[PDB]
Amino acid sequence: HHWGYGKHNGPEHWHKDFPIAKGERQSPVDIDTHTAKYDPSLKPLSVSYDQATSLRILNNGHAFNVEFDDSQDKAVLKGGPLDGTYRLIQFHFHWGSLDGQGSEHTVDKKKYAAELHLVHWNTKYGDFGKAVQQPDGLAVLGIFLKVGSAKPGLQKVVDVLDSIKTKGKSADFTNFDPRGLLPESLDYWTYPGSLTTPPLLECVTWIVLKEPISVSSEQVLKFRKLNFNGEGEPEELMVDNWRPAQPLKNRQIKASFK
Ligand SMILES: NS(=O)(=O)c1ccc(NC(=S)Nc2ccc(F)cc2)cc1
Ligand SMILES: [Zn+2]
Repeated sequence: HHWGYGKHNGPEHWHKDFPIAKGERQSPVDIDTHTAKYDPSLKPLSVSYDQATSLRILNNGHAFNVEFDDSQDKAVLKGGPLDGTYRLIQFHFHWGSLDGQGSEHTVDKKKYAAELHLVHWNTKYGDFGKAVQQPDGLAVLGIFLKVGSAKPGLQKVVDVLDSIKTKGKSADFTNFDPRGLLPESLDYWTYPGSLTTPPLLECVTWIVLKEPISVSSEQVLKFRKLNFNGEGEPEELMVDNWRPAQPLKNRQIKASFK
């Protein structure tokens, strides 16, 4: 697999190796805020990150992932649309070459500068690899980023990026608290979807927060200094690593709020 985000290997090409790219529950999607309906059946959302144990940060050639110890129930997501318990495994971002693009989900066609994805797997399936084969295997918490004031809780991530510039580089990243990446409100939209990168598996319950977080121009500029390429290869800046909105088809987006 040589997929990426370029003209020659980007989202318009993915279907050839991954035919589910044209499936019935692909992500991301545009969230039409007028058509999303308030759902009183949604239980309260519970984000329990007090015991989260970060381990490492990795440039995987597509984004960077902050990885967690998921060998026990240390950082979990429950409630909302979810049945049972979902364990945090990693977070990553998608972002643009400029501040007017970068998010995967859109809100009434508005694109944000970036989007954070906190990835969790359903513990009833035992491991991540088994969970991704199930329709209710993952829950991804999506948070929009807009450019304005700096996000203090992001700065530790920004400051380590110089050490993982190129594909395959990693750095120890212990003691990072993901609580510092959340907005105040947990109001959200939810719908059934997919991974937004190959293999595009239709295993995700998406939970997209309504309230963006603010980050500074300086913070996002540092994301844009990363490289898709490996060390000693021609430089290709890691920007515009987002998939565009996909057809909603036979899905409804539910709102947790009135
Ligand atoms: N952008 S996203 O939808 O949140 C997203 C979240 C997670 C992943 N894949 C990961 S962590 N590894 C993986 C490896 C082998 C598989 F067969 C399936 C997934 C991709 C996209
Ligand atoms: Zn993602």
